[PDB]
Amino acid sequence: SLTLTLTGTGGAQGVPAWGCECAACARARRSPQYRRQPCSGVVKFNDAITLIDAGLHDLADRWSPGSFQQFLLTHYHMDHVQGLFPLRWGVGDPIPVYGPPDEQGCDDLFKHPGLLDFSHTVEPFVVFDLQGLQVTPLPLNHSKLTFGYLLETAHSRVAWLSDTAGLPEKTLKFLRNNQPQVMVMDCSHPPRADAPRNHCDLNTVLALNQVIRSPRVILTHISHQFDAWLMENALPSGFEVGFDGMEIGV
Amino acid sequence: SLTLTLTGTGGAQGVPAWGCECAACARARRSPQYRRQPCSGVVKFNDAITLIDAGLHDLADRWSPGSFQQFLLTHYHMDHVQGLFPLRWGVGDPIPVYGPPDEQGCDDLFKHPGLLDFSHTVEPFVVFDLQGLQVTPLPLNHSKLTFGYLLETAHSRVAWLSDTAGLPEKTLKFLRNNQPQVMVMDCSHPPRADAPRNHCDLNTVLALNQVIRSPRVILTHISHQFDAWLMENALPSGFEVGFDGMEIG
Ligand SMILES: [Mn+2]
Ligand SMILES: [Mn+2]
Ligand SMILES: [Mn+2]
Ligand SMILES: [Mn+2]
Ligand SMILES: [Zn+2]
Ligand SMILES: [Zn+2]
Repeated sequence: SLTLTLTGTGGAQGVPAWGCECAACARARRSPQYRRQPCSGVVKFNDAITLIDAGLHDLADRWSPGSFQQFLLTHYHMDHVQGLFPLRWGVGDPIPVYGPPDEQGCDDLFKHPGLLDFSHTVEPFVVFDLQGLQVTPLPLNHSKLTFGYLLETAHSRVAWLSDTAGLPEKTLKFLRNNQPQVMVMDCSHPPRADAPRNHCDLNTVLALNQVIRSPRVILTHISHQFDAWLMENALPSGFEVGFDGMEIGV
Repeated sequence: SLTLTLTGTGGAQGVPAWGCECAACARARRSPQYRRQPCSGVVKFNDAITLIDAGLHDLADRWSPGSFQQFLLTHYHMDHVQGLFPLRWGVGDPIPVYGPPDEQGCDDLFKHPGLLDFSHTVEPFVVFDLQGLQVTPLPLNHSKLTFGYLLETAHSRVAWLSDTAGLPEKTLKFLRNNQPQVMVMDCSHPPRADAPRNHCDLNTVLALNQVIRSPRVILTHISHQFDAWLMENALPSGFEVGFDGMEIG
């Protein structure tokens, strides 16, 4: 059993954006299911649990020390690690934190890590094992050193690709050659005439999947402007928008 | 009219500390009214609202843009500013942020401030005015550049002093000479010998008030160990422990 739950599907600004009265933000206030907390996921493989990123601010209420096996981080932007701060001073055994070899980290996490063990840095395209789950780091195109991950068990493959703007060539080629059955993909922006710098727009994602050919692409890291667009425009077949609490099977 | 609310009365670790099952933490799990969120406050002077620090994670739910007048920051440790991150990308007019002239800030706040305006730096012992409220920055003893504040109206004087270990001489003397009727004070630890380095213990706060003689000292920034101690020991007359949500008029 490999499942993935999207615990947050937004960016740093979130939905609702603070004070915004656009159609998407008003909807999320009225109907909480449309709120989007910071982009993050929970992988359950057999008994083992991996927390992909740590942008939620209530992890300490969702989990106890030892109730999950490790963190897997994409990068050290605040919206992906701010949730580690209420955890580090906890009581319990060390908690492994797997992620890119970013030498600075975020604020004083590295200098004062508490129960978090950041020594578990990983390498592009070098597979590691999480309680049987095969994980491959994939370099992404972003303003910080950022890895996405291929997660594989028994030839079932899921790709976690946030945050990124149009994939590096080696990563694109690897994904084409290791076709994911499901790809969770940063698509912050509605379709644009130009590819944005740090996060994909819809047109970029469509272009990428013409090469990768994943049969199920789930868009995440959704901005309020993209939600507004989605309220009036349909996605093409094969693409769906993620939402907080979405459960993904294989 | 002047009201002060202690919206958070804990430190970075909080109460309950994650995974801790000591008497204080277990109590705070059974009864959330004993939880302590990061040290922060709200000052209301007539209609004007100042948010002191921004350690709470849900300011975006408590407030809308324009519903308060400014932030007043003591220092840029993460547990005092982490709540600004969910706000900066909002929709609204610029929000003044008053605070010490820390050149670095925290993470990328200064480079990418969004609606936050960090240009409102303040100076030790130089009074400034917030909608009629007279505010004096007071240097504190802490690992980052940190100011506490005297808040003064025609008849009332309240000091907000966190985070700090002891007080620098000029600040101590200023407080003795401008005796606060209420002093909200960092007291992270139960009575110790000696120090501590970055946050007061109870013996240090007692020593400071031997000089300042404020008639009402409210302890904040309380660690779980100090809470556990308080479950079994009384404080002297004139000292009380803050709680999240406590209102002071
Ligand atoms: Mn990022
Ligand atoms: Mn992001
Ligand atoms: Mn503090
Ligand atoms: Mn501090
Ligand atoms: Zn909006
Ligand atoms: Zn405890």
